[PDB]
Amino acid sequence: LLDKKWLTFALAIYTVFYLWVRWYEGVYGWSAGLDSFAPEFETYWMNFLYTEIVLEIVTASILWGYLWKTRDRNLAALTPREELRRNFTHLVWLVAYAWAIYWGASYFTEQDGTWHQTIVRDTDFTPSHIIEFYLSYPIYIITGFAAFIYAKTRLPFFAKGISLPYLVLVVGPFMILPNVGLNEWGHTFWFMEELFVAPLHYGFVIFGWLALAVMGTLTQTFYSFAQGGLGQSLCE
Amino acid sequence: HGEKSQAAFMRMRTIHWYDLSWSKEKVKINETVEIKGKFHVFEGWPETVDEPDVAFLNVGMPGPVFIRKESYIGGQLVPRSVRLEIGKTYDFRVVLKARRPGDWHVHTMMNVQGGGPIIGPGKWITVEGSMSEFRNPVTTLTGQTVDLENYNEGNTYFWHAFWFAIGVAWIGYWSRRPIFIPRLLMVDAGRADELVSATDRKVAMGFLAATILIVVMAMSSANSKYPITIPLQAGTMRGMKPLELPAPTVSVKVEDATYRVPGRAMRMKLTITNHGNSPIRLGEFYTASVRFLDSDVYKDTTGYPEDLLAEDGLSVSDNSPLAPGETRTVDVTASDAAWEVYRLSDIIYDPDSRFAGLLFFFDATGNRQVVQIDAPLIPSFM
Amino acid sequence: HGEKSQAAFMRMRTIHWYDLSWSKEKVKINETVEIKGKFHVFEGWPETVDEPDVAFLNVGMPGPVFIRKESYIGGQLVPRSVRLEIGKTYDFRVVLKARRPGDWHVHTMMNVQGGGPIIGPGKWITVEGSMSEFRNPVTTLTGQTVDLENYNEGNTYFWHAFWFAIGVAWIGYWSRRPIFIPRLLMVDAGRADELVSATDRKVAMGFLAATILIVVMAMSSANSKYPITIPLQAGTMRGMKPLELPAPTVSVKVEDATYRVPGRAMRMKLTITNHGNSPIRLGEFYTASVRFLDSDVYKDTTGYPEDLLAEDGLSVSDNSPLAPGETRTVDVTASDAAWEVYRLSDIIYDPDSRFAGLLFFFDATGNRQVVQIDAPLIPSFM
Ligand SMILES: CCCCCCCCCCCC(=O)OC[C@H](COP(=O)(O)OCC[N+](C)(C)C)OC(=O)CCCCCCCCCCC
Ligand SMILES: CCCCCCCCCCCC(=O)OC[C@H](COP(=O)(O)OCC[N+](C)(C)C)OC(=O)CCCCCCCCCCC
Ligand SMILES: CCCCCCCCCCCC(=O)OC[C@H](COP(=O)(O)OCC[N+](C)(C)C)OC(=O)CCCCCCCCCCC
Ligand SMILES: CCCCCCCCCC(=O)OC[C@H](COP(=O)(O)OCC[N+](C)(C)C)OC(=O)CCCCCCCCC
Ligand SMILES: CCCCCCCCCC(=O)OC[C@H](COP(=O)(O)OCC[N+](C)(C)C)OC(=O)CCCCCCCCC
Ligand SMILES: CCCCCC(=O)OC[C@H](COP(=O)(O)OCC[N+](C)(C)C)OC(=O)CCCCC
Ligand SMILES: CCCCCC(=O)OC[C@H](COP(=O)(O)OCC[N+](C)(C)C)OC(=O)CCCCC
Ligand SMILES: CCCCCCCCCC
Ligand SMILES: CCCCCCCCCC
Ligand SMILES: CCCCCCCCCC
Ligand SMILES: OCCCC(F)(F)F
Ligand SMILES: [Cu+2]
Ligand SMILES: [Cu+2]
Ligand SMILES: [Cu+2]
Ligand SMILES: [Cu+2]
Ligand SMILES: [Cu+2]
Repeated sequence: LLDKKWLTFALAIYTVFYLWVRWYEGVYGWSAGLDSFAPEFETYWMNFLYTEIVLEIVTASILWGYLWKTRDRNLAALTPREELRRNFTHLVWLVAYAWAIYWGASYFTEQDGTWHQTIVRDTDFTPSHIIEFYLSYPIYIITGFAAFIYAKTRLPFFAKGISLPYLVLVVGPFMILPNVGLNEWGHTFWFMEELFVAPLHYGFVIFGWLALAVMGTLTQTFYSFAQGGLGQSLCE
Repeated sequence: HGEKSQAAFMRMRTIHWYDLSWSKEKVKINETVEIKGKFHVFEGWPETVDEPDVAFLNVGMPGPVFIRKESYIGGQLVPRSVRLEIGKTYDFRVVLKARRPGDWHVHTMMNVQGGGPIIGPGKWITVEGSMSEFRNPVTTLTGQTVDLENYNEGNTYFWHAFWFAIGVAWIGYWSRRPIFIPRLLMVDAGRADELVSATDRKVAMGFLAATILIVVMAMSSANSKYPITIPLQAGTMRGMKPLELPAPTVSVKVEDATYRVPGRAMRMKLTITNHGNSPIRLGEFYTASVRFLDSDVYKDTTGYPEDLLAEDGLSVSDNSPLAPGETRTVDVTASDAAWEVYRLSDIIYDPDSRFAGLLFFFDATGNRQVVQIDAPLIPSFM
Repeated sequence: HGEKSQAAFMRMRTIHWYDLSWSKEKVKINETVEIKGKFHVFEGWPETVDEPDVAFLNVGMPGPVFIRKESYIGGQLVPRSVRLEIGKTYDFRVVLKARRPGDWHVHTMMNVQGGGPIIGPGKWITVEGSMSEFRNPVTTLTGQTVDLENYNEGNTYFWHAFWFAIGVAWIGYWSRRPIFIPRLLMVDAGRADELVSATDRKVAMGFLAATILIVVMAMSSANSKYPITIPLQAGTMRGMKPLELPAPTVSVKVEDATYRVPGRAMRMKLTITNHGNSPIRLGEFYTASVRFLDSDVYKDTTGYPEDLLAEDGLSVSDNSPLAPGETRTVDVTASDAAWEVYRLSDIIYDPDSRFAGLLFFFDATGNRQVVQIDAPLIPSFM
């Protein structure tokens, strides 16, 4: 069996959900979403913010708790074939993390640009502020934490210790979410120019750099893949 | 749509927009709508806002639903940032061409280099038609007419696709062979020196030489075509001509100003001294995009936005005609739902509880006088 | 010699030099030459240049071929930086004393704190004699006359040579023994503790004590001699007195201005309104150190530099006398080889294609009027 169709679901769920989110923000961007003090803004974007925050907290708790509770206690008695299957599942988790990272840090972030640089601006919770900071960021954080936990709890290579590159890849992009505080402090007060390359944008960037730890993470996963079932063929 | 969130005192004391007019309220695609009016730069410019040494006359709108055909300060076109003087009154004119159908809230705004957006009154303008009918023709000094909607789009797409294809070809050339794990094992276990061998070096040399040669040839071709080019035209424009307003014949001294918390009314006591030779009457109080009118004295006919217009929102304790030379003190109350809708009541949250505004005084013959008032605004709770 | 490289529009709109005069064209060593004139700070000061809050009246020249004896703005000496006001006209006077023989291109220039050099017209001045004959005497408040060419030179040489000799003595004392490789081997192989032993420590203590004692004694001696000293005198000088020019009786409105690319001519259409009570005629157009003259109206007699002077470079379509109260629109062409020699045609490369200049209008009796014009400058290619 080895690599199964969980990868197709991993791609499709993010693609479909974010396409629907884009449709929603295209429909309610203007017209209930321009005026932050209008009653329709509360029903179409503040309610969205509340619901998405509650659902993200619940989903993160449930997913992380399930992954930690179903952790493999007897990692020693794991066959190489099962280890290969678990390595493929972890690679699917990493693919989902990469897809979520794309959607969060490229698509909806540069949609913050197109939005803040064309709209008259108004609150810390613009519809772009509900979709990017509080939906896509949390979603990729949840996916990254889940992938890290799966590696630690199913892969003997990633067990017996916390991998530094994986921890950086998982936590640095997470630090972008608390960095939103610098954003708010970085437009309201310091810098009223809607520049996206302002130093108040450095906390996100600096922590966007930490995603480069995926390189060490991926060579670690390559070594984990090539533990017992490294071949032969490769180097033979 | 971006105001009602800015600080009330900052909206009150930055820039006062008046004599605003709109040529049309409903337009077709490609039809032009003109916005005119005057703005006065308040003398008590807040220290937190940089002085309007570098300012841009902008339009508040949800993206290019209109295109700014022209914009004027004084009588001269202002496509760049301009320098404004504190205390001066300027007249402006913005010409917009409809591009996208719908109902749009169009604001005239002034962006200041170190203070952010100063949004004036916004008016709903309806656009009907189809976006596909929109044209933005322009004639260059080289004698060709192009449509700015799609000019150079094909060339941009072609060049970007070409370079993306070159990069993808490079990556795929290296990706035909196995990529990650066997190459990693070969590099780790002993010297590799086997995964990069001729003609890989020849292919890379070809890629490098072709890239440099294609860049040079494309630049030369883009220089032979379009032989006449100019850099981007930028730079703040000085010498904006302000309006030479006559000195007002009305002097007003604000003796305290209060507003109820909570409430929708603002109360102030004014000592009005009438100079000149005509009986005056208080007709309007404009504070921040909100016009409180005394309907018995003046009526608005310029189609001011209804949510910003208080037709009878200005009540004067004694608004009888003020004979020349006579001085009297009256209690003026400006009350309207706009005071709470546009969050002018939220000056209680502000770190500077001072207001500014314009009082419009009208005589019998109809000629009007504009006087500016500013004073601390004291909340009242009991 | 540093202009012709600066941006054409920046040379056009910073500072306009006019009424320039030179006392002499050829001088001897120690002889004085005086440069006089007026400069007007343009109202449309470019935003890329900091406002002339801190400005210095300098001389453009290849090193001290002259010494600046005196310099005045208004009527007062300006050895320090000064504050200038935008839109004001100031008169200046620089006194130069010849120091080095040769043919020198002397410019009057204004350095602005945050904008760099603004170079005015330059004139070739011949210096004859020998540099050895040059003297720069000055009398101090302590009652001694010194020559600034060689004053303190001996003392400076002596002290520098003394301290250099002390350092060389230290180095040579340590360099008598073998230096690099044996000492390195001794330090590496085992503890060294043998290459620095008494009386080396005694010699170093002597060097340190002698250095401190000599510094203290020299400072005390230099305080007993020259007991009266003052710090360097610095600081921007405010309150420069501008010229109180009468309000011009001529108003000019520029209706478009064009220049051919390539070409040596600039064309503009002006609407001239003559107020006052005398028939006026356009006699000069000054744009950037270049004077385009209508020879039928005015002739230059102040010895303006020939390469900057267009004697008949100004052609007016109808330069008949303009009766008072009369308004007419004429086509004015300023054409000369200077327009290309001084790269005023390179405004096509500039990111701000706007020009500024001065128009000089002369009546029958000879009294002149100065009016300032500024407008966009549109290139024409076909
Ligand atoms: C990592 C964990 C992430 C957790 C956060 C998830 C956020 C989900 C969206 C919040 C909505 C909100 O809050 O708003 C509630 C909205 C407000 O729209 P309405 O006014 O009712 O109009 C009618 C509804 N339309 C405008 C959508 C037609 O209505 C709803 O009930 C519909 C929400 C549907 C969400 C599920 C579909 C997603 C795409 C399919 C692939 C997954
Ligand atoms: C991973 C992190 C999850 C955290 C979830 C949030 C828990 C909130 C607890 C209640 C706080 C409260 O009610 O008070 C917060 C007060 C509200 O102030 P107010 O509305 O101005 O006035 C007072 C109004 N009261 C009296 C009704 C409260 O201060 C603030 O303005 C802070 C609000 C910003 C919260 C940002 C959370 C973003 C989470 C993103 C998850 C993906
Ligand atoms: C241990 C080390 C930690 C130190 C960090 C503490 C935060 C510093 C707070 C500054 C307050 C101050 O010092 O003054 C506040 C000054 C006062 O200026 P103003 O006159 O109001 O200007 C008016 C201009 N407005 C209207 C736009 C404000 O505003 C500033 O210029 C803010 C400068 C930015 C400093 C924050 C940079 C954070 C770096 C983030 C990159 C990851
Ligand atoms: C609406 C939310 C639905 C999330 C569903 C989570 C599925 C449960 C997670 C999980 O444990 O594994 C699911 C799959 C297949 O891996 P499994 O083998 O089921 O995992 C345990 C491994 N073990 C069987 C050897 C013990 O592993 C995967 O690759 C699933 C990837 C799912 C993409 C991540 C979605 C997260 C959105 C916030
Ligand atoms: C918010 C920012 C995160 C800060 C980063 C700190 C974490 C980084 C290191 C890390 O993840 O290790 C914690 C464990 C991995 O196992 P260990 O650290 O070895 O310890 C396991 C026992 N423990 C679950 C109680 C911790 O991983 C887990 O066990 C996590 C799953 C259990 C938590 C589920 C409850 C959370 C619901 C919200
Ligand atoms: C790899 C990222 C793909 C992002 C594509 C996207 O944002 O799609 C939204 C956009 C919306 O434009 P349109 O297709 O005209 O449909 C408009 C519907 N709304 C306004 C809700 C977006 O176009 C599509 O939906 C095309 C489907 C692409 C599938 C990968
Ligand atoms: C890594 C490079 C960081 C350079 C910081 C920078 O560009 O700051 C520009 C800003 C100059 O402000 P300015 O660009 O004039 O802002 C104009 C808009 N306002 C006045 C509203 C802020 O300077 C500061 O306020 C100090 C920045 C500290 C960085 C750790
Ligand atoms: C207004 C001048 C701002 C200068 C900022 C310097 C930033 C340097 C970062 C090391
Ligand atoms: C090393 C490659 C240098 C290429 C220079 C090309 C110059 C062409 C002038 C138009
Ligand atoms: C440790 C050497 C300090 C020297 C001080 C000398 C003071 C002299 C006063 C004129
Ligand atoms: O994070 C928002 C983008 C730039 C800003 F100007 F709007 F602030
Ligand atoms: Cu930001
Ligand atoms: Cu609006
Ligand atoms: Cu005002
Ligand atoms: Cu020279
Ligand atoms: Cu001038």
